[PDB]
Amino acid sequence: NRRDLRDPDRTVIASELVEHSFGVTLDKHVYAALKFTDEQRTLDIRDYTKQVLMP
Amino acid sequence: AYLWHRTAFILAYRTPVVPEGAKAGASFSANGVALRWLADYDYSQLGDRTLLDV
Repeated sequence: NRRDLRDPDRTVIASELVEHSFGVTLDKHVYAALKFTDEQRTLDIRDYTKQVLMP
Repeated sequence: AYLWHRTAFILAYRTPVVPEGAKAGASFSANGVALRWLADYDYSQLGDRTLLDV
């Protein structure tokens, strides 16, 4: 604050120290699910890496 | 009795590929063909299920 010098009203105004805060929350679950019948895994799926995992 | 030339009848066999999501099981043999053996524990029924197929 400020006050004029040599003022008869010698009164002081106190400041305040307030600490704020927020919150980070972990609340979403991102997934990708696949199902393959054993016939598809045996015959149809040629290579598991380049045809299933990469996509 | 049956008298057949070689090319009369055709047989084809394929051993299923055990997927990565199953506990590894041995591969067996029957008359020259290979068979996939696969075990899985059923928690709901408190049992163990085995499958041997081709």
